[PDB]
Amino acid sequence: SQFGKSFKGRTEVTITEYRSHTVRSLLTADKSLRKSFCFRNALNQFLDKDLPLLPIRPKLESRVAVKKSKLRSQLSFRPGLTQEEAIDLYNKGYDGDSVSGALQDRVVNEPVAYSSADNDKFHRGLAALGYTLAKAKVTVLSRSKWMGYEDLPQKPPNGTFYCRKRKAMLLISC
Amino acid sequence: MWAFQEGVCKGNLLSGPTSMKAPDSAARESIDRASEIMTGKSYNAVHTGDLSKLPNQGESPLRIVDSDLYSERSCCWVIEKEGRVVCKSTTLTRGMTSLLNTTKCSSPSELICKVLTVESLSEKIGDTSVEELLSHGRYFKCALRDQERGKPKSRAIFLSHPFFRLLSSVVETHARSVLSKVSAVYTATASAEQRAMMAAQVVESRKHVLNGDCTKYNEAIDADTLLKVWDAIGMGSIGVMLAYMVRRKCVLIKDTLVECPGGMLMGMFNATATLALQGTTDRFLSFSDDFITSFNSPAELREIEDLLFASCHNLSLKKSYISVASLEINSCTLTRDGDLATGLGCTAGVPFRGPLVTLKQTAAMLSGAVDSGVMPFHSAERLFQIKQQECAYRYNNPTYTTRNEDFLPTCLGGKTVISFQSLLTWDCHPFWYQVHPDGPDTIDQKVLSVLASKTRTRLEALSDLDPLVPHRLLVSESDVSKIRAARQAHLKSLGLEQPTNFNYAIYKAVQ
Amino acid sequence: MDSRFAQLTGVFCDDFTYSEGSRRFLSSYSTVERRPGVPVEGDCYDCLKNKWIAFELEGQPRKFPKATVRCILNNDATYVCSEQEYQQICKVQFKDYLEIDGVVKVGHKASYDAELRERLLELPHPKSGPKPRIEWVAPPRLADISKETAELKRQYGFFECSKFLACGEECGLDQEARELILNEYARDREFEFRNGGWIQRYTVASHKPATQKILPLPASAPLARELLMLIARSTTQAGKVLHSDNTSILAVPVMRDSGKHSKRRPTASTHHLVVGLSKPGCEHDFEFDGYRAAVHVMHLDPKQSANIGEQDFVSTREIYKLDMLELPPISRKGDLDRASGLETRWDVILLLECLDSTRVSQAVAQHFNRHRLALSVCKDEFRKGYQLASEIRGTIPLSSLYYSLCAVRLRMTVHPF
RNA sequence: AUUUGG
RNA sequence: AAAUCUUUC
Ligand SMILES: [Zn+2]
Repeated sequence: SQFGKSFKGRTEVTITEYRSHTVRSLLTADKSLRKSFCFRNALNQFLDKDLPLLPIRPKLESRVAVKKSKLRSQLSFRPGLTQEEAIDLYNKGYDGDSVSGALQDRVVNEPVAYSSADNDKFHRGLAALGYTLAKAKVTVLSRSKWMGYEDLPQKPPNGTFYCRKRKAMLLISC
Repeated sequence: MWAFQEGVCKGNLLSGPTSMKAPDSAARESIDRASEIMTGKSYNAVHTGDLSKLPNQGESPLRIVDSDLYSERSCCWVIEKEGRVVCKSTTLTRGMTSLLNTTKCSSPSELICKVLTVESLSEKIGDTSVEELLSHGRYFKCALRDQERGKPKSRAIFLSHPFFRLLSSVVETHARSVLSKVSAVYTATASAEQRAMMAAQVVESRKHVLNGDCTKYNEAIDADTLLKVWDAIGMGSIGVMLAYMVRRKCVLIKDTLVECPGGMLMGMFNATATLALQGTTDRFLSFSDDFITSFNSPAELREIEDLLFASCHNLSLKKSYISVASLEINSCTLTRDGDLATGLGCTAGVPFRGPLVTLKQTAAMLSGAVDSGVMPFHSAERLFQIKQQECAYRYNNPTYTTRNEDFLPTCLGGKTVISFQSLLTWDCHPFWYQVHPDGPDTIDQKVLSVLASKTRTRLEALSDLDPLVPHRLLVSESDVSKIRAARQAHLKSLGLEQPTNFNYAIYKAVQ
Repeated sequence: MDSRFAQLTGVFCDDFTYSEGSRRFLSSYSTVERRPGVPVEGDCYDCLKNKWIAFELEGQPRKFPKATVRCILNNDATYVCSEQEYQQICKVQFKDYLEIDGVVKVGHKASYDAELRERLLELPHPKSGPKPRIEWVAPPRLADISKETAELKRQYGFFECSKFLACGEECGLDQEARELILNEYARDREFEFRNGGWIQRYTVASHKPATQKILPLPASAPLARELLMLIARSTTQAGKVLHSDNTSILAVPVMRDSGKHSKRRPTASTHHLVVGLSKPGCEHDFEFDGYRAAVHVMHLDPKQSANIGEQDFVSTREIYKLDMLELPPISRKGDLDRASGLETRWDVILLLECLDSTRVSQAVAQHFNRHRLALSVCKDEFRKGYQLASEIRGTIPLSSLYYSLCAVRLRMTVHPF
């Protein structure tokens, strides 16, 4: 019962505290990777099992003429995943930590000295070349049928029910 | 070679200095300088400016972020064996957990509320009291700080008690909020380049610029100044307790405790120290000990010096200079108009730290350089090819790879040298996606993380959690076991091993 | 059961239904909806799950049975609950932010505030201090840099040979001869031999710094990359000769000679002595079976060796060359010489910057960058920014500083700015 | 930390 | 012995 020794005197701790416990070496990174052929084994595993499952994504094709200009701060607003998507990704077996990290809206300020006629937003590194980036609050609780819950009617007043059309638990507010 | 650059170059192409020297000498020198400033013979530590134009956020709810209360960085934990104080170095996570165990509290918020709610300093909050917490929080340990370019003599940082860390984190969060309210330059998400552009806009109306730095910054920001700023922004008893602990601080050097009543110890209240000068006057753009201001006549320069002296921001005569054609702040140099000064500037080299990590970091560095006008794209292409060749020379032995198929980097037994443009525009074999700066973590990074996490009797893992569960949720041993069992059962139901990695870029691209 | 949560719990469950129309959550603060004849165990009762829900502020637990479900309202407009459904319900319903009494404000004043304030008052306070007098003058001229270089040169002098800096050039011996020379040099110094590896044993240390002098520059450094790779390999493979394409070194652990029960295996913090071969013709010459070579040593820390081993010489040279001016030829002592000087010596300087773990050249470069952008500087103080001899100690860092200053002087002489 | 980098 | 309170299993 390490929980009784790590957090002696407390029967409950926050998830942040618990993870901090779960989650420096003078050896260089090269020697660490060489040790026990850990990097070689990881490369073999990646090439044999992990690599074939990687989804091939399309390449960038959009381009516009650009000219050197005064330094400016390009703002890229990368939106965060919505509840429906986050839940679908976690239920599909994706790493929950990565999904939670991506759940938050992100804003990136990058210095670029390059402008287009239409003032477009450029991809990372590809600014010189000109590769452009271009009621009831029905809530999806989960993608499963929780046991002993009401079936979704035609007019769900304010409760939480289960939808057959979409295999999920839907919460209707006001 | 840095001396013969046509443009501006700071010589950052090599890594920072390293040293195994003990921090005792540096800590002793810092304490001696603090004492000398305290006796008021070398520099000024008495704040005289008026901090009236600072909003009083006394009614703001007390906000605590738990992310910074736990970390692998060192910290000082104090024990009282038989009436004597023993200071031990331990990870900040372990120190905070021990603090919470000593005063039974579910989370730091409960500890803060209990500390602020007692009606006496001697009342018990578990196996301790507010008086004991204050007594223990004034003990610091000395550690060395190296790998800082331009600092051949490594500096001394100081590790504090978890209670001091908690109060400091609260006060610093609030001070940063006030700073952001003051001016738009202190927005949390602001790059050094954005700050430099803002400064160039601000100081465009005058002739001369005063690129300046403050000397003995930590040793000159007294506890009185911190308390004055905190009272100005309405910190209540938290600020008083923090100032009391700072005034009575002791540092354990070797095996002796040395009193350091003068000045703060290391950069901890950077927001408060900045806010001192910022609320004194709206004439500087300062980030701790780095400020920029402009003047038109010698009288304005004398007024600027008077303001700096009154704000306890002693000017550094060694590295403060006046310029008319250039501006510099946060190590970023611009022209008066706002353009980035031609030259390498702050570009830093990528040391060899893995067959694929090196390529990814080099790609990120070259992308940053090319997005600005640091170098043209063809130069970046040539540099990337050269780096790939060097990585091939360094990492192409059987101890790293046993493959010979194509589509692999030449450093992993393959015979392909991906062009920088092809890599950047996702025009490569999927194996190269990791090498992209925005791509998934490389194999080497995962291997290093696993090695660190596998180096005992540990608790059950609590990774791969549902995105909807907050990290502030209280969980017991049974709760953790149930969560792990449910997640493993669901993953098995999918006929799946450890969960598949998720990458935002790939997911958005294929959506 | 606190009255401050009556409004909070009232809005928590507006019209939620559980069976067909009946309210799912019954408020414990309302007589009409409260269940009569049963004890109250929470702010609300959930009929669907047959549970009790209680609301508590951040870090302010309430006196309720453990079975009661607690929903924590954090101070940053976020809510936490073990039951995901209740958390979602509170998040959706509490969109209208209504402040609840008892929230701990940052300005909260404790009962001991006055006592701590008096204690702070009784404690020592600082004195005013003197107001500095600042005179702004022009930046240092070529004469000042020349004066600094001459002062360094006359204070420390020069070595007869380049020592380990000469290891960047071929020693003129094949692999077998190099290995033989290294092994026989190790044997001649009475190094301990154990498990086929060499160890240097020490008993007493004269606690004073070693002799410091400026190393003259070899002609070139063709094997800089090879030398750095060898040093990187030696961080762990110590005690046996390590071979490269055109050079070899021997990193022997330096271990205390406690006695019969002495350290046998190197630990994390054990230092290394790196021995390298160069062309003969200096004091450190060694001969064996007709093979002659200059054997030069370097005592390196673990962190020093690690830092030196990770540097990328070729990429750094190319990046510097991207936007560089015409480098002039220089002599053995870093002096402008267009008659017999060599431009390859600059490469050597770069190698020195890689071998110096204190990276004093970085500080010199930062100060020179300040110098080139400066219209006026503080009198008699900015000039005292190139005087870094006190901040470093050793032959390698001293030579690095001296040649950084020489490079600054050469830039001022050849390409005035 | 040598097992295992030309 | 050396980049010397470091080379401290
Ligand atoms: Zn010699």
